[PDB]
Amino acid sequence: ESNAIRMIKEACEKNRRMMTDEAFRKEVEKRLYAGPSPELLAKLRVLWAANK
Amino acid sequence: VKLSSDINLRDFGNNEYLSSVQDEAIRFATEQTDEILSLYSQHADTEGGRYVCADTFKELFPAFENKEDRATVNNAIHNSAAVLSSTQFDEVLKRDEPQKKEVIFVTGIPGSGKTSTVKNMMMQDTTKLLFEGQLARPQSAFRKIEQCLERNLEVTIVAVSMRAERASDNTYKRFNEYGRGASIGIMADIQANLPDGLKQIRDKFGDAVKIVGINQDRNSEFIDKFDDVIKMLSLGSQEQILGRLAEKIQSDFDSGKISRECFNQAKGSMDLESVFAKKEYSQQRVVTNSKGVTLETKSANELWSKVEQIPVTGMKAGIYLLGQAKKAETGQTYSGEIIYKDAAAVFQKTKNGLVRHNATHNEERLAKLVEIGQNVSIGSNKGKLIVKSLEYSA
Ligand SMILES: CC(=O)N[C@H]1[C@@H](OP(=O)(O)OP(=O)(O)OC[C@H]2O[C@@H](n3ccc(=O)[nH]c3=O)[C@H](O)[C@@H]2O)O[C@H](CO)[C@@H](OP(=O)(O)O)[C@@H]1O[C@H](C)C(=O)O
Repeated sequence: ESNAIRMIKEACEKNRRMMTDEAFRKEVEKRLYAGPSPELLAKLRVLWAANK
Repeated sequence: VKLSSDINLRDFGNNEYLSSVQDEAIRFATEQTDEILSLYSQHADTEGGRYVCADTFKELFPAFENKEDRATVNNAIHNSAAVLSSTQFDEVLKRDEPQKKEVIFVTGIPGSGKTSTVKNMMMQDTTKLLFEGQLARPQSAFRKIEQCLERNLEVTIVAVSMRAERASDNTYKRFNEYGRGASIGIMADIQANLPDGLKQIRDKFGDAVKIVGINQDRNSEFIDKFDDVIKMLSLGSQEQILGRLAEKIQSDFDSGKISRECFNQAKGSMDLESVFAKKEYSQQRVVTNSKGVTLETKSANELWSKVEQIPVTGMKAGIYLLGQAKKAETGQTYSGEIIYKDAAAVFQKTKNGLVRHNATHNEERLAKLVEIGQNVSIGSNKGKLIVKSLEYSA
C-alpha cells in the first residue's frame, strides 16, 4: 500500500478518537474555523488598503 | 503569476450589493494574485500552501473578514477563491521536488468532516499536494488529474460520506461559530451526483487514479475498493435529498431549533414551496377518529403500518388517501376541516373531497396558521394568504 493510503487510515483513527476524547475534539475544531491569525490579518489589511 | 483561468460571473440580478462584491473580488484576485498566493502559502494554516482549498482562500478577501457577512458574500467571492485555488494547485506542481510523489484529493458533502479529517492527516515526505474540492461535476478535476499524471505523480481520491441530515447538523454549528454553513441546494447536488463523478473519473483514468472512501456514519470506516465506495455514496437522488433537506431545515426553524439567519443560509436561493409541491403521498393515507389521526404507508405486500400518531379531540371516523388529494388552485377559497399537516403539505377535507395545500405560499408559512381538527377556510388574495376560522357552537 502507498504512503497516502496509510496516511488516510491513520486519519480515520483520529476521527474515532474525536468521538470518545472530548478535549481532543475541541482542540482540533478550535483551529479550523477561527479565521485568519492576527499576524496574517495585519499583512492582509496593508494589501487591501494599498489597492482600492 | 496570472490566474489559471477566467473567473465566471454569476447573475445576481437586482441585488446591487453582491454584484459589487463580485466585481471587487474578481478585481482583487486578478490584480493581486502574486501577493495573495504568497500570503496563502507562507502565513495561513495550509502546510506551506500544500493544502489547497477554495474555502481557505476566502479568508484572504476583505468582504469575508466579519463573521456576520460570510454567509451573504460567499457566492459572490467563491469563484475568485476557487480560481485562486486552481492557480495555487498549478504553482505547487511547478516546484521541482523529486521526493514529493503523491497528490491527494479530498471530496464529499459539506459538513461531513473533510477539513477535520485533513487536519488529522500527518504530512509525509512523499506528499506533494492535498486538494479539497467537489468532484461531483468532475470536468475541472480532469484538468487537475491530467497534470498530475503528466508528472508521474500518484493520485489518490478520498470520498468522505455522511447522511444529509447529520451533515446538515454539522453545518448549522459551523454557521453559528464560523459564519459560513452550506446551502441545501449544493449539499443535495454534491451528494446525489458524487457517485456519477467518481465513476466518470474512473472510466477516464482507470488504475492510474486510486479511489477510496470514508464512511463517517460507521465511525470513520475506511473503504478500499471502488465498488464499495459507490455503495456507501449511493444515498438517493437529488430530488429525494433536496426534498428531505427542505423539510428538515423548515421543521428545525418552525420548532425553534435554528435561528432565521441559519435557516436562510441553509435555504439559499431555493424556492422551498416548489420543492414541497414535488413531494408524493402515493402510498399514504390518514385514519381519523375520536382519539386522533394516524399516518400510515402501504408497502409492496399491501400491508398498512403506522408511521406517526397525533392526538386530537373532536374528530369523527374517516380514511383519507393523501395521494388522491386535489391540488388547490390559486385565488380560490377552500372551506373545511384540516385532517393532516406536515412540513410540506396541509390536507383539508372540503365538500368536493380532499384538498392539498403547500405548507408555504410565496414565503408565507401556511402550516403554522392551522391546527389538525380545526375547521378553516384557506384562500389567497393577490399572493397574500387569507385563513379564517369557521369554528362554532350551536
Ligand atoms: C461546488 C461549489 O461551488 N462549491 C463547493 C466546492 O468548492 P469548489 O472550489 O471545488 O468549487 P468549484 O467552483 O466547482 O471549483 C472547482 C474548480 O473549477 C474551476 N473553476 C471554478 C470556478 C470558476 O469561475 N472557474 C473555474 O475554472 C477551478 O479549477 C476550481 O478549482 O467544494 C467544496 C469542498 O467540498 C465545498 O465546500 P465545503 O464542502 O468545504 O463547504 C464548496 O461548497 C461550499 C458549501 C460553498 O461553495 O460555499
